[PDB]
Amino acid sequence: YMFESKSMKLRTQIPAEMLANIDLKYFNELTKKKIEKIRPLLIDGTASLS
Amino acid sequence: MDMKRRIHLELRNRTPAAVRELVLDNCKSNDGKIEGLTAEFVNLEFLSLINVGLISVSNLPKLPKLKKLELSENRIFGGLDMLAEKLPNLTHLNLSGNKLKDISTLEPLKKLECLKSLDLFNCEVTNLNDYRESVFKLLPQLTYLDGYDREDQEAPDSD
Amino acid sequence: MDVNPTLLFLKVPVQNAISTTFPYTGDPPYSHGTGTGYTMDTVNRTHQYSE
Amino acid sequence: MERIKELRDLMSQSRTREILTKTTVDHMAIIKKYTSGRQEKNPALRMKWMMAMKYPITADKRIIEMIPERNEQGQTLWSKTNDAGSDRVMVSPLAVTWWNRNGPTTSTVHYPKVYKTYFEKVERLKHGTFGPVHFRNQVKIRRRVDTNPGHADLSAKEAQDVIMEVVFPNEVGARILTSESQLTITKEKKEELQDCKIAPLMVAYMLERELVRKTRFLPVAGGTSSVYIEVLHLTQGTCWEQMYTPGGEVRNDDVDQSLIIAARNIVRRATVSADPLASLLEMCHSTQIGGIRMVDILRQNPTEEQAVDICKAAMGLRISSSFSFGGFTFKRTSGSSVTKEEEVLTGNLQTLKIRVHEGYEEFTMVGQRATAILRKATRRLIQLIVSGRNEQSIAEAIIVAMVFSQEDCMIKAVRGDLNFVNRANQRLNPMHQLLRHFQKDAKVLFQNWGTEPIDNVMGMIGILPDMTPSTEMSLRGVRVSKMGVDEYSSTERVVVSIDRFLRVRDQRGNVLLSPEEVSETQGTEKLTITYSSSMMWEINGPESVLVNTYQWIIRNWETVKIQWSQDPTMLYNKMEFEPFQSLVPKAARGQYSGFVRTLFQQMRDVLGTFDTVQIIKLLPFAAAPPKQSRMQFSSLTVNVRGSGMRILIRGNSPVFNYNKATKRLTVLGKDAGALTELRGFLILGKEDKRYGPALSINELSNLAKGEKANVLIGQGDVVLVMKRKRDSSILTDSQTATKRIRM
Amino acid sequence: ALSINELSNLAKGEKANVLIGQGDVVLVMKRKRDSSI
Repeated sequence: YMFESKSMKLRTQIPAEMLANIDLKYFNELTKKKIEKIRPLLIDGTASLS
Repeated sequence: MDMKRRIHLELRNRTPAAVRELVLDNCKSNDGKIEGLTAEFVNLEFLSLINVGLISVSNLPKLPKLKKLELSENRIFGGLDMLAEKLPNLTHLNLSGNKLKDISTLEPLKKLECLKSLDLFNCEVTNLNDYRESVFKLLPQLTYLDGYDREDQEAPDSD
Repeated sequence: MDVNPTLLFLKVPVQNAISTTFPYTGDPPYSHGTGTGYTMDTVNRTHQYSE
Repeated sequence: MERIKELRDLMSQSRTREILTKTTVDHMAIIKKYTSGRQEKNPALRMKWMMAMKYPITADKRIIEMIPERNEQGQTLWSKTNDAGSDRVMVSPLAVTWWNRNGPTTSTVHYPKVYKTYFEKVERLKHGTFGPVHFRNQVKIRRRVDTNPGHADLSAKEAQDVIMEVVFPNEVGARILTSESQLTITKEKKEELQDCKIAPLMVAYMLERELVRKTRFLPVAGGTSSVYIEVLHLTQGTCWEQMYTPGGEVRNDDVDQSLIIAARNIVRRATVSADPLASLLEMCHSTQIGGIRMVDILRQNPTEEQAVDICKAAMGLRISSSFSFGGFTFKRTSGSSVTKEEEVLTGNLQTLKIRVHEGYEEFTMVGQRATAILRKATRRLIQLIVSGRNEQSIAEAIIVAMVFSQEDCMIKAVRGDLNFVNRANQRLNPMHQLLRHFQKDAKVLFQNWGTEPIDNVMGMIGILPDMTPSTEMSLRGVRVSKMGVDEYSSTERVVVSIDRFLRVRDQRGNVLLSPEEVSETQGTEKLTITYSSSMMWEINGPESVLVNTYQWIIRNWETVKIQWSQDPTMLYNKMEFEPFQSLVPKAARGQYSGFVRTLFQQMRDVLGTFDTVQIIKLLPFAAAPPKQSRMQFSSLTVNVRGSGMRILIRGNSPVFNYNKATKRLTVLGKDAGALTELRGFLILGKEDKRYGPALSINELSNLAKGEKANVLIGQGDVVLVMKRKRDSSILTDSQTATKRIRM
Repeated sequence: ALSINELSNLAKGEKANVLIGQGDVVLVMKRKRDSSI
């Protein structure tokens, strides 16, 4: 993901591997729900898709 | 200075029978109509009602010899049927910047016998497709629409 | 006149002028669906349909 | 009625009568400064003490009738104590809030335009754009920059004449009424501030705050504009830069470049003349840049360019001691020098004569994109420290210093023939020829200069001959400096003697600005330059010729009209139309002229056809040996830069269009002037009872073209006055009486 | 010379030069008499 602070003019990037621990406040509601639902399936940065 | 004043200001102590070109632009309209001119104007052949807040030309005078009328920058939205009877010899009309929004609005001009130019710039009717062709078919006598005749050849000077 | 190309279908059957409805002949200059969001969403959907 | 009683009682006692009778109105401001009291040391403590007690603030004895002594809770808003000695009653600060809450309302439409110089700041910040903060080590040079955007480029003295004419119309002085400089701003402000009740003194202060420029010598680190320096506290810091952009409006610095172009042309055509001084002075007092007389502009602007410098010097004005070379102005801080023209041989064994500057001197080499300090002895570049933006500017400064290093190494390192000519094809200064010879490439010269080690003192990156950084090896005497090099805060204005060949020497004998280092470019000015001599018109090209011809015809419209209606033959052969006839095609000057002449005759025969615009448009074609032909022209050709432009007999065209709904005429885009399709008075003596009681400067509006009336001019004295006949200016007529005797 | 678009503004009997072709200029004179089929 790419986070943009429009009051500080900052553009940072969050790699997918950090989705297993990053606090779920930056994201919007739909992305927050997606991350919450997928977190149990995260192993070694991937996501089981049996 | 509304029309009635400037008319006299432009009368210049010269009788209405001896005016051949009157210029009255930016002055005013009573509410939305021309007021101040009278039928005694008989020698007039160039009247310029530019920028005068004008909602219609209902009460226009009767000018047999008028040939160059221009109502640009006003807000006429129709009622052009009057110009036909009241200006039989008009041959240069300039309806640019007005609020015309349909070819039907230009139907009354079809019955002017001697018409040679019709400037129609910045009018919502000019955004149509086949605009110029439709106008040239509704007003067959026309020979210059917006400045160009039929093949986008500029009208020759000295008109 | 106000040109309305869709009105052409009033005369010619749609399947005859069906090519009219295909916007691009080429890969558009934009990326439609990709990235982490559209992959996590696909994973969640796949698991939801088999929950 | 009360003031006259006050004056009477003041004069009653025979001790203030001396002060009130022997002190001329001139000696009033020096009497106004005999104040009493001790002012107040430590005012903050006094304020903190005053606000503790009640009734701190004094107000005039009017609150009594418009502010109740007690609010709706029983708190004494104001008292009756008459602070010290005065009618001002003491008042508690509760009265201020009572007025602000239960007070007489009003309409404030004159505030956003009287205080334009603040609401401009508000509306400029409200639209500003912000960028990311960059924490790079900031370098802050110490530039002297303008700190008053929209200053209207007036001085500190003509602004007073504007104020006295907008806020105090009945106290205007002789120097204004008996003049012909109305200005444009004084007609806009007079209209805007037509009913303001704010505070005449405050209106004056705000106007003089808005209509003046100031400079501060601030630590700037970019921008340098007039608007970027008010927000300096927000844009730059000791370790941060907050990228920012004011979002208001800018000034167009076009008058200055137009002045530069006019000065260049005038100096060329005056030095190519027999008596340069007369040509220069007459042109300055006669030529006008965009309507304004060039003398006013020269006495108004601070522009510092060579040609303008010579123009000012020839007019006896102080000019900066700094001399400009290669685009950088070199302020001497110490030392002495002598030109001492000597002989040398170039790299190609070519003889050359250059002013060997003998003497050790130190200069600050301030420039647009670089700064430096250069100390050198005779043929000895002792030290040169440089700073700026990017290595291109550093290289430019280094090469400029190297050229003006007096070292013969550059002379012997030349590659080619040092025979350089300018746009005018003239013999330029050999040192200047070297300057342009090396301005492109100096690699071989860098190799000849060599490189020496540096000890890394305090942090000072060295520059290699390849214009690259190096912490150990650097060119000879060239030490690129980090942390910036500060400019200077003074110019040291002085009066410099001018030789007869446009070489501005000085009382010490060192040339500052030679006339040959002025033809940098000959572009097209944005404004219009008008000359009063028919010869000058054919200088800037066909555009200037046409504009000047039409503007001259406009200038003298009444004379042209009377002569055209009475003695057309004399008018049709004047000199001013000979330059214009240079443009008209040779094979059609006659056929055109006749057509105009005949047509002009048609206007004299039948009345009512006298069209001012048509006559002014077609008149210049009349001057010719007219022929006869039945051809009825529709448009008359003109040759402009090899292109055939056309002037329409009946209508408008790019070469000539007189805009209706206004009196302004335009020629090829260039503004011509105003065509009509207080001031100007003359003093005659003191009070003369034969003309009745005195008037006020307002009532003088009701006078004929020659009627005499006595008015109360300025602050006091009454002088008999009369309107003027004939222009009565200080143009060539004054010069003729003075230059004729100079034979 | 006058571009071929500008010569339409010449009056009867007027004569002027026009760029009538590839890097070429010629002198043209407007006919007073106007002929048409």
